[PDB]
Amino acid sequence: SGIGIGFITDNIILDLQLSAMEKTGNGEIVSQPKVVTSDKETAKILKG
Amino acid sequence: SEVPYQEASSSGATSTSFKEAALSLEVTPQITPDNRIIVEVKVTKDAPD
Repeated sequence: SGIGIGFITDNIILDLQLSAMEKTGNGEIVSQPKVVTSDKETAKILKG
Repeated sequence: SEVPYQEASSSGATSTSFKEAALSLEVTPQITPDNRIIVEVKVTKDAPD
């Protein structure tokens, strides 16, 4: 990904590189399940 | 369709299990006068893995 190459070869081969990586990842997941339940009773939505 | 699991474990356990990944409605409706129902309903969708 990130390589900065300085090369001499003709006079001498002298290689000087600054190799840097910056990675950015953002993941956002927003899920909303709605369940209709009796009162004081259990009801269950399961999505899997 | 009925997704099984066949664990055939010689020394006494033959888990020839199966379970149907079927759409289904299992309903126990109670009918109240104004054309209404309080129903215990299992509404399941499942599917082979």
